[PDB]
Amino acid sequence: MRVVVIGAGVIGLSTALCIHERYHSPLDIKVYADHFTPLTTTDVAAGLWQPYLSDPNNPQEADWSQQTFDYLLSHVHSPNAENLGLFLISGYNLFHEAIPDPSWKDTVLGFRKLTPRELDMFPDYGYGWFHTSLILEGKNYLQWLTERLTERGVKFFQRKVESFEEVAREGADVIVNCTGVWAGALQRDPLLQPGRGQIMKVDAPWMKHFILTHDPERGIYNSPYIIPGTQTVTLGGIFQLGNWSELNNIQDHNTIWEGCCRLEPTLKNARIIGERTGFRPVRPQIRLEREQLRTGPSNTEVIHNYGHGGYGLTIHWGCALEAAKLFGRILEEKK
Amino acid sequence: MRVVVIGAGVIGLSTALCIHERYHSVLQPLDIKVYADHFTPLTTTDVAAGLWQPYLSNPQEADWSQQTFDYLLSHVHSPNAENLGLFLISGYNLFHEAIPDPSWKDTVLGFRKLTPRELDMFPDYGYGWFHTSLILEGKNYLQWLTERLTERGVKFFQRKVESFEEVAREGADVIVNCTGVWAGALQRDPLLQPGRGQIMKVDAPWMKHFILTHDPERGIYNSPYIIPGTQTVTLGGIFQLGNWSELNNIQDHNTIWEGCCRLEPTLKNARIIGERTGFRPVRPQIRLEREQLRTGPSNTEVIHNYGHGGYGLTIHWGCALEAAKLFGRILEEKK
Ligand SMILES: Cc1cc2nc3c(=O)[nH]c(=O)nc-3n(C[C@H](O)[C@H](O)[C@H](O)COP(=O)(O)OP(=O)(O)OC[C@H]3O[C@@H](n4cnc5c(N)ncnc54)[C@H](O)[C@@H]3O)c2cc1C
Ligand SMILES: Cc1cc2nc3c(=O)[nH]c(=O)nc-3n(C[C@H](O)[C@H](O)[C@H](O)COP(=O)(O)OP(=O)(O)OC[C@H]3O[C@@H](n4cnc5c(N)ncnc54)[C@H](O)[C@@H]3O)c2cc1C
Ligand code: NA
Repeated sequence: MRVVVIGAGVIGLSTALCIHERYHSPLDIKVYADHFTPLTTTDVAAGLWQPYLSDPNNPQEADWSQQTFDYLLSHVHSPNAENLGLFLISGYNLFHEAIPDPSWKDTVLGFRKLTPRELDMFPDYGYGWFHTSLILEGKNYLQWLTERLTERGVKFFQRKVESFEEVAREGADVIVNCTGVWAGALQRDPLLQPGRGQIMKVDAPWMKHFILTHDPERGIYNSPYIIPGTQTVTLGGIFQLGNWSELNNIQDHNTIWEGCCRLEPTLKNARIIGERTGFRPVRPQIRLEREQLRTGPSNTEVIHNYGHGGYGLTIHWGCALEAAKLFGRILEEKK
Repeated sequence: MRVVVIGAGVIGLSTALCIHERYHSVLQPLDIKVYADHFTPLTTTDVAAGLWQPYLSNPQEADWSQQTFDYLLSHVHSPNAENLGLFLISGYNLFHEAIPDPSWKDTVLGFRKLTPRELDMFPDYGYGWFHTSLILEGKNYLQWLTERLTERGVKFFQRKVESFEEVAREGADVIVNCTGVWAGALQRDPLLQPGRGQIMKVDAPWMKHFILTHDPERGIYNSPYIIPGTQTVTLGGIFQLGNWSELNNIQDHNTIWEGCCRLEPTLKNARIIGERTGFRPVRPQIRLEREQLRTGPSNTEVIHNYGHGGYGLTIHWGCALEAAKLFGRILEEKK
């Protein structure tokens, strides 16, 4: 059974790992990707576990997000959780209005509304939440997934796939399409578009909480947020639909710094370390489904797993579990 | 009006500040001087991680603690918060059995019980709390107070005071005794005793919460605790009555490290940065009262402000205000 996983981001590596630990013994797993850690969108993410506020169009995604939290919760107190870049963090979600509770309110730990004395610390906001969640930094998690894969016999190849057929010609029986925001290059998807994001990494070691603000009229993550990592603090708040510019933007740089300093004036004493741009694979819902390749002399099974938007880290494991369930359905039908 | 404050820890400097801001105008001149054998970072105040949390049990002590928190909380987003060494932090208080709520439950931010899913992360404990408090790092706060004092004309002097009388003979009208655990060298106090504590400073920046454990089998502050500072994380849990050893010892280092690693297994990847020993000024209650000096030819009143145990940072401001009131009493009896 010969399988090719395209994509070395959090989605491709976790799917390759998750499929391997369920369906090996003898599985031939190969990972094709043209960029690896540190040069993926997964490495640009702060890694805060938090799905979108509104309910997902696919209610299964709330299940996938809950399965990812429980899986990461089973790692947090293991002695090597820092090798995963995983740790607990509590923080604030700030609003100008009483947004309804999110679907993940019982998934995170200790979800509650903010008290007036807490809201008095943020004069520009009149409502919000407090809860405890997790951070999973891509740079560490992708490296962890890699050696978990390599020590299992999984081989990696740096190469740009031009088409599913080219891989099908080489004899792949299953193609796992985990190409993120670039899935349209292999199969047109007018529902897939980039959510361009720019972030800033600063040295602010006194920041122990995440702080996320929301103006839903401006769009999700078009409002300042502050997310402490393991080494530095991530400043952000830019979500640009349809923008493919990978270069850092000067107005976006000012927008991040302005907004975050207004939110947390202590950041005026912070040292800027770096600045990065990434593309969220935006889709009305995640494409997680099986598909027959209707092109070429062979019918090759494709498991799609892309379009995770701004919550790929948040949801990757449940999606990997679902893709593994589809792989098994293929393995049974092929007999 | 000559005043000599003995001690440059949090009690002496805050008392000297409170006395000046309250009686500077009505007394021209008000000559305040601070005598101290040692200054930050060589005071007991500098060994403390600086977490605000009073004892778990004199009912004025609850008020002085709450006054301190409200005064510190009003500075959280101020431009000087980094100069003060102040920042917010949430964390866990863990118990082996159910315990009633503390008196200060409404002073901190978002106090609540731990949920079953949270308590599952700490198998050694079946009950606990979660809330948001403050850390005031003495290494910064003592420098901040010193600067506020010097700009108000308060002069500092490095000297070991041998007796109250030596300072009285030099013309001091009021002596504020803020000598902490060493107050007994100036006047025998069989109620004051050293509470020796050894701590560990480690580089574990993924730790965003404090964790305090409570073990009646081991004693108060003799159970592991984890308190993240700005640059390092304090590992502690040592309370030894009557031990005057100022050196770190290996057995106490092991007790802390093993205890904290059992509580938080990720610490096995932390770099130990440093290790300090301090002596809590243990007393059944704070000595905060006036006394006429019955030694030497001079008419000098002593204001005692010592014996704050393991909560001096937590309570320092309320005590400083009360000491300023006692100073006002002395002024009223001089007329
Ligand atoms: C600024 C920003 C902040 C974010 N913060 C968070 C956060 O806090 N929490 C969260 O959960 N999510 C967050 N996200 C979202 C998260 O980054 C993504 O949802 C997630 O990384 C998507 O993973 P992926 O593997 O599908 O995409 P990618 O990580 O981009 O992986 C795509 C992979 O496919 C490969 N590939 C693509 N096309 C081809 C081809 N033709 N041939 C070969 N290889 C190919 C690429 O080389 C790459 O290895 C953030 C995103 C941005 C932009
Ligand atoms: C390990 C540890 C952890 C702690 N953690 C916390 C915590 O998280 N939160 C909290 O609120 N509290 C904490 N504490 C308690 C806190 O450190 C003390 O209660 C507080 O620092 C006492 O303040 P002080 O100014 O009286 O003593 P000090 O800070 O020791 O100041 C005494 C001063 O008097 C001077 N002095 C003494 N004798 C003389 C003399 N004869 N002549 C001249 N100068 C003299 C000294 O040189 C020094 O300047 C902790 C204590 C320890 C040991
Ligand atoms: Na438990």
